[PDB]
Amino acid sequence: IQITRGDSTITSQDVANAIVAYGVWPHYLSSKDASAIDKPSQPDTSSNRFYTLRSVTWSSSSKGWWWKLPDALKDMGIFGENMFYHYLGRSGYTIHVQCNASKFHQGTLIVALIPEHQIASALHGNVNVGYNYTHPGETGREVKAETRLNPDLQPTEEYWLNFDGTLLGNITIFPHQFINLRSNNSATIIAPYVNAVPMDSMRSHNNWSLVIIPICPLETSSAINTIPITISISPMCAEFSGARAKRQ
Amino acid sequence: IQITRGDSTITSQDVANAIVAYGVWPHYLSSKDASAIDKPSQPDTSSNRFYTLRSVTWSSSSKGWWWKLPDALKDMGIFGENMFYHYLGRSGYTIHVQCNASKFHQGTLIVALIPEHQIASALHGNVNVGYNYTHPGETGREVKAETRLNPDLQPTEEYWLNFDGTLLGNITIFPHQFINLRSNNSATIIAPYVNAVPMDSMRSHNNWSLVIIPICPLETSSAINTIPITISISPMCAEFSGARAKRQ
Amino acid sequence: SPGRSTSGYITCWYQTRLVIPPQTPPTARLLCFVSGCKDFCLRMARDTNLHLQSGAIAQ
Amino acid sequence: RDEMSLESFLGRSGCIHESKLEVTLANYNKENFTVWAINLQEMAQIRRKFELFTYTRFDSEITLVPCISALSQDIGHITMQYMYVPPGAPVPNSRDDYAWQSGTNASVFWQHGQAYPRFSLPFLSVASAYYMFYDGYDEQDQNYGTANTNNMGSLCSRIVTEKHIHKVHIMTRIYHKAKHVKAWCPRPPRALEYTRAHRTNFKIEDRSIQTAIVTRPIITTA
Amino acid sequence: RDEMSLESFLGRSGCIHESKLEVTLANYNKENFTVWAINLQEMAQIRRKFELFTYTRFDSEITLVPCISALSQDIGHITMQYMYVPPGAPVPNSRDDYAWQSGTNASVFWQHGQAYPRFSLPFLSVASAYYMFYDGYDEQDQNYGTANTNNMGSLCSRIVTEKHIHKVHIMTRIYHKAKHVKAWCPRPPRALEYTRAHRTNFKIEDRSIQTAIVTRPIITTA
Repeated sequence: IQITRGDSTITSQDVANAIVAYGVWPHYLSSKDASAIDKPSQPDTSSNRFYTLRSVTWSSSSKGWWWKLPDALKDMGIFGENMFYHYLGRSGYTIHVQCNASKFHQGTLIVALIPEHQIASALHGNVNVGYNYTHPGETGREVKAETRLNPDLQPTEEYWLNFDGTLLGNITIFPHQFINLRSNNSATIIAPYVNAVPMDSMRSHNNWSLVIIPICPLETSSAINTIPITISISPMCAEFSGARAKRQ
Repeated sequence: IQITRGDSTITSQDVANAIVAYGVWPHYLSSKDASAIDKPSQPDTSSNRFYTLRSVTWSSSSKGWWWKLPDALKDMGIFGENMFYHYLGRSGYTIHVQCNASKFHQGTLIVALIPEHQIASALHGNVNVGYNYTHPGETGREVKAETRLNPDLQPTEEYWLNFDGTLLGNITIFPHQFINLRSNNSATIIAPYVNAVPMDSMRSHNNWSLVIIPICPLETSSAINTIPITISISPMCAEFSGARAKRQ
Repeated sequence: SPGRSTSGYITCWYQTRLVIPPQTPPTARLLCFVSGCKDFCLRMARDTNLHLQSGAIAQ
Repeated sequence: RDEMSLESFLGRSGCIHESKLEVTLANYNKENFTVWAINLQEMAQIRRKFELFTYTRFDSEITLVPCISALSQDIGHITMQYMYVPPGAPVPNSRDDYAWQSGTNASVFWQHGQAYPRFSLPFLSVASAYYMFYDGYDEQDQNYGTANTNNMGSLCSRIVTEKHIHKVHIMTRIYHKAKHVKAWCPRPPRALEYTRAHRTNFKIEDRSIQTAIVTRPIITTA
Repeated sequence: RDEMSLESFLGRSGCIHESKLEVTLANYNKENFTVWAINLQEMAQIRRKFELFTYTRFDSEITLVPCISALSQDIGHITMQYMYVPPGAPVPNSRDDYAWQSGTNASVFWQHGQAYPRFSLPFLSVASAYYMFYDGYDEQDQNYGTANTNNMGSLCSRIVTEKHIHKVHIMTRIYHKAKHVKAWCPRPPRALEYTRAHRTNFKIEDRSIQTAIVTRPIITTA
């Protein structure tokens, strides 16, 4: 089947065998939890549609990829603008990861959505991760062997340590889904807003972090020996506050 | 009193002794008149607020001023963007003209809202008015004696001929209001959309044209011998169609 | 009559390329159809310009 | 007030166009046919009347008054063909163009001694009214003032007979009549001479602006 | 959608045939009469329209527009006789053939200054419809394509007057109009020039096949 949401519509979503992060469905901020007493209203279905990032290439040597939300969507039409022209904001998402392969391809991905995924820096000593590298945008972050710049600002490349000192394989404690090519070829996660406060500065704080690690290497005898992984994200109950003048 | 509409609020509007152009109140396009059968809906109170242009200076030698709608608001936040990122659009307005003076000032203005105000070119021969000059933006068009460029593109300066070959003084056939300093100091006109079609290309066609001619010269003995004329325009039932991607 | 600034566009893009197993044609074709809907309608008949007859039509 | 109704004011018939056609011997086709883009703005009197409103809508009644004049050599019997080409349809450009026999166009044949031809046209625009004024521009941002939706088609005429042609002159007065009239947004009356079609231009070269206002020596004496 | 009805699309009148007759002095009979086998396939525009369907059925309305031209020597008054010969009936082959006075045929007399002649014809075929196309053959297994049941008769014309004949030219435009139209089995529109009547042949000598499809340099740019 196909999930048409807004002016966007993604085919191949099918049935609803997706995971709902922590069992809580994305909801609008209730007045009881609200920060400034209550706001008259915040109903806007304008930012609620599907933004499909460029498909990443999964090769026989791919070690992993990760994106951070809301960061990844900072440049996605309405949502992007909204979060740029507002001081505070909160949002849930419906991440949809799917890859095209055949019955002659084999491989497995772990698609996990990690809350407050605080990355660890690459080097030893008194170093820390720099702003630019945890905010790669929709491009995401690919695990590479090549040497990079402001090295002491760079985050770790140890994917098997979840990029934060924990063991991959325990990463299943977070809302996730496995993508076993011979069984399924897509996964879906519906996550609500998660933070210790009602809303926040989307610019400085990334609530969720989408991680994708190939637990079982991709193998195939096809001419081109790589397949694409397509990611579609859709904001859920997005709300904003402290709007500022735009086009100024 | 004060009319607070949106995040904007203008004081001194007072009672409702304003004029309602052609007796028709601004309304949303009814499905019966609609062009493409009917559209599910078009409810958006976001562009409905007050945009206050810079105050123009009324001196003892001022001959007149005119603005064109929607042109004047092409750069006014939401409304401006909306009309820039949509192919078609229609809108009514609530023009609010008011000037600050004292009981020691005397003068009179004719504030008229003219539909399809087709201007006449300044020169003789086979000339015509150029796009740039009928689209001055929020700056408006002031009657000047100074010589300008692309002269054969320039519109006429004959304010007493309504800028189109008719006699000022017959200009009262259009929705208008007089501003006799010793009586009132403001005027208000609520005009609905006027055209031979449901919607149009706001970029190429200016429905209304706001004209302001001093029928009785401004006179006073004050130090500074000039007063300001403040104009506040508010879209009414603005609707748009054929939306395009922005920030691209 | 066709307009450019008054006309829409239909664009087709690769979200991903063609994925295929071994021993399979590396390329595949795509077809495109078009028809009007229920609301489609025409008015004020004229002569088609898609057919210009400048021949004998000898019997 | 019945005579002050729009129907009475604009619904009267007037000569909107004079069409002259002369037999030319050099080439059979030549430019014997005559083509005229229907326009009610060509006659100042008629124009000023309609320009009293911003938008107007109405049906039309065209009546044709053919005036044949034979310099010499008889040629008394000639058949005339008047054709109406709808907006957007291709207009003829030769006396034997295919347009003359097309069925999408409307034609009326008139041979002298016959009642004057006459036919009706419905409201032609793609908009809901004709624009008497237009504070807008072209798609190219040029030719501001004129409106494309206002097109009303063309009136064409050709001499149908063949060789009996002995250099005779044909005058065809075209009378138009607005029926079932409707108007919107009255405007002040035109106060100056017109100088261009589809433009409110009024400035004339080396001539002072002249209004209908007559000046008097002193305001205390009527 | 009323204007998109068959009645609106095919029911419009068009000139299906031009008929010229010239006074010849040598022999009184000569070939002064003109005979034309009614056929709506002679005009490409009209043909393509009907060929949009496989079978069609309809009644007809023939209107005649006579155009007399006198080179010289007056001869102003002449009487014309237009005759319709039904399918299967013998056609005239002399200006004084008996056919001209037969009562099974239909004739209409026209003298200049008279209203244009006009008459109606019912559905003529022996079949239930006219064939726009025919994937069949003759009884002799030849002339495949054309259908004999499709015959519609002939339009004939002769100058009736006698000696007042001073070598004058007669042009008779024949207008036909399909009434109460019915059509079956729509087909794709004709994409090439016609080359033969009653044949879908399209290949022209020493010329490349040219369609209405306009080519562009690259498909990524509209």
